[PDB]
Amino acid sequence: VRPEDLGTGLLEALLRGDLAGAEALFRRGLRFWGPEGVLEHLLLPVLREVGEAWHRGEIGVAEEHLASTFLRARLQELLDLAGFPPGPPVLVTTPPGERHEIGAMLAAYHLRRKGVPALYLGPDTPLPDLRALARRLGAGAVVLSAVLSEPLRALPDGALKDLAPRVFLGGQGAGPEEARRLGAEYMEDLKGLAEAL
Amino acid sequence: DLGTGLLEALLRGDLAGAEALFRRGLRFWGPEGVLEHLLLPVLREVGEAWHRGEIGVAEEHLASTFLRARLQELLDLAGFPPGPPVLVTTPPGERHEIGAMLAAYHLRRKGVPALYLGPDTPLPDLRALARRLGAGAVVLSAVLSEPLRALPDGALKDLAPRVFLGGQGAGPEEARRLGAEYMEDLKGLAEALW
Amino acid sequence: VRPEDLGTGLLEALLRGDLAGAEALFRRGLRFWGPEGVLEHLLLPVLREVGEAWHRGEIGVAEEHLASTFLRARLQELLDLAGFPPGPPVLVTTPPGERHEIGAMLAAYHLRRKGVPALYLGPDTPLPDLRARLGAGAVVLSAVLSEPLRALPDGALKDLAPRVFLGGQGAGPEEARRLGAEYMEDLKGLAEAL
Amino acid sequence: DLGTGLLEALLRGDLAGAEALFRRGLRFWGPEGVLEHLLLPVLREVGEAWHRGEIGVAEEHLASTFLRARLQELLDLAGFPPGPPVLVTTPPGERHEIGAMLAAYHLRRKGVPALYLGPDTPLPDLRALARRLGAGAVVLSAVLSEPLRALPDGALKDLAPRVFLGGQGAGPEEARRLGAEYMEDLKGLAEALWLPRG
Ligand code: B12
Ligand code: B12
Ligand code: B12
Ligand code: B12
Ligand SMILES: C[C@H]1O[C@@H](n2cnc3c(N)ncnc32)[C@H](O)[C@@H]1O
Ligand SMILES: C[C@H]1O[C@@H](n2cnc3c(N)ncnc32)[C@H](O)[C@@H]1O
Ligand SMILES: C[C@H]1O[C@@H](n2cnc3c(N)ncnc32)[C@H](O)[C@@H]1O
Ligand SMILES: C[C@H]1O[C@@H](n2cnc3c(N)ncnc32)[C@H](O)[C@@H]1O
Ligand SMILES: [Br-]
Ligand SMILES: [Br-]
Ligand SMILES: [Br-]
Repeated sequence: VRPEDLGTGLLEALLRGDLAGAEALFRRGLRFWGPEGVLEHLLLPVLREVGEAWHRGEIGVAEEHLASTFLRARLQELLDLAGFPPGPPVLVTTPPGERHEIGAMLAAYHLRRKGVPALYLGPDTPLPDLRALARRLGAGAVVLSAVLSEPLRALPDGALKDLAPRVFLGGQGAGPEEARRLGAEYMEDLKGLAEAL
Repeated sequence: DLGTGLLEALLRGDLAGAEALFRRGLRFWGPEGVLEHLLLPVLREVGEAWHRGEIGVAEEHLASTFLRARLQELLDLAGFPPGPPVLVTTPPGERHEIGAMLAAYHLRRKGVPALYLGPDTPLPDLRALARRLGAGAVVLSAVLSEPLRALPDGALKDLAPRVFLGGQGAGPEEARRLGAEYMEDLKGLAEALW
Repeated sequence: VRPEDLGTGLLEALLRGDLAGAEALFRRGLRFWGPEGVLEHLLLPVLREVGEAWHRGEIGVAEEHLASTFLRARLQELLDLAGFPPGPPVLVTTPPGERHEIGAMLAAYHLRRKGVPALYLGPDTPLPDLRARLGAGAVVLSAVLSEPLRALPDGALKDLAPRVFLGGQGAGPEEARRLGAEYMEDLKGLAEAL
Repeated sequence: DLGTGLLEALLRGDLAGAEALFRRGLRFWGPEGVLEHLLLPVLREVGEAWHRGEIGVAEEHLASTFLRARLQELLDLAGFPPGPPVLVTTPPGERHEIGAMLAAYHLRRKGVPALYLGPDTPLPDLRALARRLGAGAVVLSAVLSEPLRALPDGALKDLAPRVFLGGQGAGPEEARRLGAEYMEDLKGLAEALWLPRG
């Protein structure tokens, strides 16, 4: 399989329920593109296409679920293989009501690859609870991934302002004006996140 | 006590310590054993501690997310046998997924190709995937009762030739109403296939 | 294959030239023991046994080569998957004359897993040329044989970088003292010491 | 010119930058292309720069170790097919291993189960392993000439049913003396093996 066909190959393996084949195709991508590269060039395009195919009525919700669950497992595997250094953690989650978690996982992964102790909480964390954990662990930052815009629109002005000494917001659902309204620093690029600390 | 030590390591954000304690459990008890003796008691205690106001939601999230990662690793270690799959998920509105993962694990350990979908699958979509994969069975984990109560009579009937329902949120009467076979314990689930 | 049989399984796979089987068994070990664990419980015992079988005349050099080369590849894979943080590097190598490199790779791996920017140079680096300017906060050396250390004059390791660590089967506290390095018994204690 | 950028990143100890430049090369040139356009020219230049005293041994080590790791990844990506293996190594006393790895890589790309042993294998031990595994061939990379000169006439002839020799340290006359089939080009290796000796 040529690299430019890995995405279709992987989606086709998943849609036939061939998890073993899908795992082999993902590892090929990992070896060809490298860790960050396989996420950019294989995991993300496949998930985007799964969303588009669902939207057009070509696949159902259970096919997306199968694929997303598989790809989340592949990223979790990579995350655990990255280093987890000592020192004040960075808490990584999604806003209340945001159930798309893979962006947050990606952010945690990019941070850990640069030696940052990113604690991935899972998605959908109430802000008082997030603030309390950050305070208790002496967390240097909180990072939020917003895939949809609506969970941010549901938050009052300044809702993110005091969660931790630094609060970063990114993802397709976020922009600079909404970050400003909510009292977070907007970050477009996962690359720029490690630098900013 | 490994369970208390694991929860304490998680609550300090000591992922390295937590992973070391989990691996000790795994080496001592083995795969099935670590679930029964460590993973499940910790999750139960996390729930109880949250309910009593002793821990917050972010602490439960960290612990649950960690343990889900460990169980996913055990799912991959059990392997995914060949042949017509058994689809495993949770009812629409059920966001507790670890029960479903557990069921998939126990089935895989008995050589059954349990394909874990993730949680919260609309029934028409689940039916369609079962049909497209020629799935011999569907298995649902219900942790809460409310998602089952929201479903129409007979809604689980014929998702596949065999449809199994278990978890704390399920009981025999609700399974009957919904057209599923009720399974009390994971032990009975593997048997009901083999 | 059960965890207790992974070591003999892996060695058997390697000795029959079954690299695909060997890779699968190594990954099983990785998933069961975790990254540091698979190195301690699978890579190291297999390599020890390879050495013992060679020394007793039971296997030839080509068989050891095959196994060592494979296991070095597996560790390099894990090393590249670990984070490589910014900041002043720690250079990792072996003394002049020391061609056993896997200990050094292990040291670099343990450091990277704790967020230390361990630059693995490969083995067998002339003490002068190791004067790599890059602002290295430390140098770490793995000694497998004792003879390459014995060949060095007193204090030969003293000022390679602000801190100089020495460990491995070929090193002890007295030899580290004579050469002017800090002795480290455990890979675990290496990251802490920084 | 990716080559100069890669070498400069490595000499700064910027592993992340070096890996990013290597991956760009992979995406532009593909697997065989990145070897020809990036890995090989960089190693050659590292050798020349050391020989002239421009870089030290630690710098060469850093670069060689990095590129060996990248090639090992490509070996695994090419896959290891089933069937009688081809053993790939270097002569006794030859510690340069990357040529052997290249040969294994080109064989695997053509579906040949090239089992890379690592470098520096005693001949009787190599012969014994080839015989025990029913290997169809042995392939040797000679970077230096001196390890070949040390060998007696015909030393390579019966290591396996077919024995191939190449690398900068080998030439046709030395291959003839040693009883190996000489190969210049890595691309021609799978072809040569698939056809009879003659
Ligand atoms: C899988 C998935 C789901 C799964 C998620 C499973 C899980 N995570 O456990 C589930 C089933 C939960 C789901 C639910 C729904 N989803 Co959905 N789904 C997706 C899908 C297919 C992939 C999601 C994914 O992981 N993408 C990868 C994402 C993270 O990458 P990315 O967004 O391109 O982000 C890049 C950058 O943003 C950056 N980044 C991300 N986070 C951060 C953070 C920081 C700090 C930084 C610096 C950078 C950064 O990283 C990426 C690298 O380029 C997408 C398709 C898509 N185009 O995204 C939809 C999609 C997001 N979903 C969509 C919809 C409509 C829904 C539902 C409303 C459907 C419904 N009716 O129930 C619900 C909403 C639930 C909720 N409240 O959140 C729409 C949203 C469209 C919109 N915004 O209007 C999409 C786009 C599909 C579509 N084409 O219509 N979904
Ligand atoms: C982790 C967790 C969450 C996480 C789950 C994350 C995830 N991705 O899975 C999140 C944050 C999403 C969550 C959300 C909520 N949850 Co919650 N949470 C839990 C917790 C702590 C663990 C869940 C778990 O994994 N259990 C798996 C194991 C531990 O459950 P078990 O009882 O041992 O299951 C056994 C059997 O049922 C069997 N089994 C399970 N499934 C199946 C299937 C078959 C076929 C068979 C044969 C057997 C079988 O296997 C197990 C061992 O035998 C529990 C505590 C608990 N006691 O379960 C609550 C708990 C289930 N949650 C609870 C509540 C109230 C909530 C929320 C309403 C909170 C809120 N206000 O938002 C929401 C509802 C979300 C939803 N719509 O589903 C309550 C429910 C009480 C009730 N029924 O009224 C609990 C019990 C906590 C408590 N003590 O109060 N939760
Ligand atoms: C593979 C191997 C080789 C390979 C190495 C390939 C490569 N690395 O590129 C090659 C073929 C080159 C080789 C050559 C030789 N080797 Co050799 N070989 C081995 C073997 C089988 C495995 C080595 C290995 O990688 N071990 C795995 C590592 C991870 O284990 P460890 O190194 O015990 O490390 C542990 C600790 O020391 C610690 N650690 C290691 N480094 C550091 C550093 C720090 C800072 C810290 C804190 C901890 C630490 O971490 C590890 C986890 O516990 C061993 C057998 C054995 N018992 O070690 C011999 C062995 C070491 N070799 C041996 C010999 C004799 C030779 C040769 C002399 C043989 C020859 N005549 O050619 C040469 C010498 C070459 C030279 N160095 O000059 C003997 C040495 C006996 C002795 N005590 O004197 C051994 C023990 C075999 C035996 N006889 O049983 N060898
Ligand atoms: C890195 C390196 C080392 C490393 C090896 C690391 C490892 N592999 O584990 C180490 C540190 C061991 C090393 C040490 C030494 N080496 Co050195 N180094 C190199 C270097 C830069 C790369 C070697 C390499 O990877 N070659 C692969 C590629 C780059 O070579 P190539 O010419 O493109 O090869 C092509 C063909 O030959 C073909 N090919 C190769 N094998 C085969 C096999 C078959 C069957 C086929 C068909 C084709 C084929 O494929 C390639 C592309 O087409 C070369 C420089 C060079 N080769 O130009 C030297 C070089 C070979 N080393 C040299 C020297 C001087 C030494 C030392 C003697 C230094 C010393 N005093 O210690 C030692 C000797 C070690 C030994 N006993 O072998 C000199 C050799 C001079 C000479 N006498 O001929 C070189 C040429 C450097 C130089 N320019 O001065 N070296
Ligand atoms: C964005 C993703 O959300 C999933 N999706 C759409 N509707 C639902 C629902 N009711 N329940 C669960 N998941 C849903 C689809 O599979 C889509 O691809
Ligand atoms: C059952 C689990 O649900 C979690 N939980 C309770 N309330 C919420 C909420 N609003 N958002 C997310 N998770 C919540 C708690 O952590 C509890 O432990
Ligand atoms: C410690 C390891 O060194 C290897 N070893 C022993 N003698 C040689 C030699 N002449 N050439 C290469 N490797 C050798 C053996 O395979 C042993 O296992
Ligand atoms: C061919 C390569 O061999 C390396 N080289 C030269 N001398 C030594 C030595 N004493 N020890 C290790 N490597 C050495 C140089 O770095 C050169 O680039
Ligand atoms: Br996961
Ligand atoms: Br390697
Ligand atoms: Br390839």
